[PDB]
Amino acid sequence: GSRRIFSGVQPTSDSLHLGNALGAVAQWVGLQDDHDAFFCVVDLHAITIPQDPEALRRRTLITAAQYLALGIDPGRATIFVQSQVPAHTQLAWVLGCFTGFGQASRMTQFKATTVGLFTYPVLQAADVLAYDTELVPVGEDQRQHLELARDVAQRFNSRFPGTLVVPDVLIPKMTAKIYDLQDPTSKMSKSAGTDAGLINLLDDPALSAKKIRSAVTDSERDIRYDPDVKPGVSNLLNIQSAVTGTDIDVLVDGYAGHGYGDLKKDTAEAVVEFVNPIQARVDELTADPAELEAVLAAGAQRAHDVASKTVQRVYDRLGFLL
Amino acid sequence: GSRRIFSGVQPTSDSLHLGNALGAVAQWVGLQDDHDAFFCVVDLHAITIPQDPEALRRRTLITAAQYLALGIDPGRATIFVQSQVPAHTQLAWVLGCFTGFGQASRMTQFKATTVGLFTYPVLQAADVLAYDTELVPVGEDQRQHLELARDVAQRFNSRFPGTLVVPDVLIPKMTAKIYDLQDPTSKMSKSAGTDAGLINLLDDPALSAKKIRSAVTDSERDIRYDPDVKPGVSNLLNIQSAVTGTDIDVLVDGYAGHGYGDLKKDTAEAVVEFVNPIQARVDELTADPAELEAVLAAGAQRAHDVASKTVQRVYDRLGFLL
Ligand SMILES: Nc1ncnc2c1ncn2[C@@H]1O[C@H](COP(=O)(O)OP(=O)(O)OP(=O)(O)O)[C@@H](O)[C@H]1O
Ligand SMILES: Nc1ncnc2c1ncn2[C@@H]1O[C@H](COP(=O)(O)OP(=O)(O)OP(=O)(O)O)[C@@H](O)[C@H]1O
Ligand SMILES: CNC1=NC(=O)[C@H]([C@H](C)c2c[nH]c3cccc(Cl)c23)O1
Ligand SMILES: CNC1=NC(=O)[C@H]([C@H](C)c2c[nH]c3cccc(Cl)c23)O1
Ligand SMILES: [Mg+2]
Ligand SMILES: [Mg+2]
Repeated sequence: GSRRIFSGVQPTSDSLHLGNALGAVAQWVGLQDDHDAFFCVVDLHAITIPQDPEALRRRTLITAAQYLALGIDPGRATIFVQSQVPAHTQLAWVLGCFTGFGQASRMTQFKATTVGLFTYPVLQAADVLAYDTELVPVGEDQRQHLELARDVAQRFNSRFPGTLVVPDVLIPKMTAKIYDLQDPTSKMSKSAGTDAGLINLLDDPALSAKKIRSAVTDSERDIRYDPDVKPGVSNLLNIQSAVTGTDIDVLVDGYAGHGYGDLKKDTAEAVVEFVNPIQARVDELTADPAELEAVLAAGAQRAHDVASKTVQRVYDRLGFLL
Repeated sequence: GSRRIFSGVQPTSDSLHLGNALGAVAQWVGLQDDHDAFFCVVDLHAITIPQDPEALRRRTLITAAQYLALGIDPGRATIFVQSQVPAHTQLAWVLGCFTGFGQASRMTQFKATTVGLFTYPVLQAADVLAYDTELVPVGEDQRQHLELARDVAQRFNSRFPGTLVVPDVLIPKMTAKIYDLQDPTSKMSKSAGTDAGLINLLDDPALSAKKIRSAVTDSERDIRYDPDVKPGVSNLLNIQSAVTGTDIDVLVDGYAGHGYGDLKKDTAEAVVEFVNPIQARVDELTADPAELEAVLAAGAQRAHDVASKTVQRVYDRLGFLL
């Protein structure tokens, strides 16, 4: 329970992309050694959009496998599937009763729609608050969601002091947003349309290298870090720095006198070396699922033990008959 | 599982009124002998409005006690508290993903707001659909809610054939709407403002008799059944017929030559005889709670055994990892 953290990714495709891996999971890996961590595959969130059932099940497992292959350690952290812990939807109903309609209407994605698309930020708040979470490591695109979660927790604690932990949001600087390679002002997302700007962890590594070589850059022939003036170039530097461990300024210094072909070739090569061991791990975890299944089953038990107590505390404060 | 029915009442006050008792529970009592029945105290719904916790717990028990005192038979039916069965909120989240935003926006109460006030019709659909319910006995004010429930079930079964039972709505004719005694065009409701037009089951019987004697009537000095021309008079006849078992036309025939004082005096007396045995039963169930508690605990177990299987069927169809 020391420095408890919570985070999750939707099983909405066959592969995470660099945004997920560098903007979220890489932070998780650094945090798990000294933080008590719950890492969730949020399959309940996935069905806000129609999902093919066979694919949804398959992608749930492969999202968890990508956690292990990115270095999440089941001996140090808990990995579980959202839908296996009923407390999430129980708390979501309670929190929705403390969430203003206008609050939810102002959320960016909503602001065709279903109730699920309207209320998922409330389920997201429940996902975090159910585990007495102290810190939430996400990318920048989640900031507005977790401000709602903090507001609703404080509004609830107003009525019922000390019931819910109010979580701090932990959003990195450099990898807060990995951008699409074909449109470097737009964040890398699973729905860019064409995925030529999208780098998937489990895609054929030469296809990813090819996409990096075609990355949009500028006209200045000057490798320097300036995301607002030089989006493409700064993104590439961000990617290379993130997958290598080399600081951006050390890279920019080494790139003095170099052109953009050298920047793309080096980033392509670094990414290829990044994803090759990931793909080998995921392949084995898919071919031999017993290991992954035991991890998720232990995770669910642990998650349930924690989450159910939070729900019973909340229910007791509200005055429900227990 | 034969002719399975489901219905519920909110624990939002210290007493049901005649609307609840005649428009809903009286139908339940007639149905329970040859229908497999689940009767629910829907405490999750109550918190869409802020509730005092001590009161909420106390009113949950007293709503269940009023079920027993109105004749619900724990040997023939299941009585349970909504919040004790997690399946309700699990299915509510799924169904919300199949509910149009405009669908929910068109609901009468919504059409100040919270997400809970916006989404409670979806939780109501889950309440019913979780038990493979074939028939839902409600008053007229619930018709639009249960049309949503039927639509969402059919929309879900469209994707996933045969997963959910589509319930038939069972709404009585005469007691579909018991009207307020001071405003006979408005339905008896817990929030009329002044409760001089509201007849509570557990109020002092002489206070209720006094309210009936002050009931708004017309100017014609003619006792006949015509709800659109004679709202007050038709309501009184509806009430007397419902609490006595005497058909309306037999009563109207007996009232030939009589004035409205006779109608109010007879209805007051019939209601007093109705509520006196109810109050005696509820008093004992409040003073000695062991009986009620065992009923609700057995009910929760039974409800859970059924509802959890529905959720697992739904989850399997969606493609969740089980
Ligand atoms: N381009 C990105 N850069 C950095 N972090 C990202 C990026 N995209 C997503 N993330 C992070 O990944 C986590 C989970 O996001 P999610 O599962 O919604 O992935 P997504 O790529 O946004 O998928 P979708 O397009 O289906 O929403 C969040 O912490 C989010 O901030
Ligand atoms: N005036 C009425 N006449 C007939 N039936 C009624 C009346 N009011 C409520 N009912 C029935 O009672 C059941 C439960 O309703 P509910 O718990 O919402 O009571 P309510 O009186 O409407 O309380 P509230 O004012 O808090 O909504 C429903 O089946 C509803 O149709
Ligand atoms: C459509 N649903 C949806 N879109 C989002 O971006 C969020 C994310 C995926 C999320 C859910 N629960 C969490 C708990 C912690 C951190 C996060 Cl990032 C989440 O939910
Ligand atoms: C604010 N919430 C709310 N208002 C209503 O009128 C409905 C009712 C009380 C209800 C909930 N679940 C049910 C299952 C079956 C039948 C009924 Cl009547 C209900 O819910
Ligand atoms: Mg997203
Ligand atoms: Mg009502």
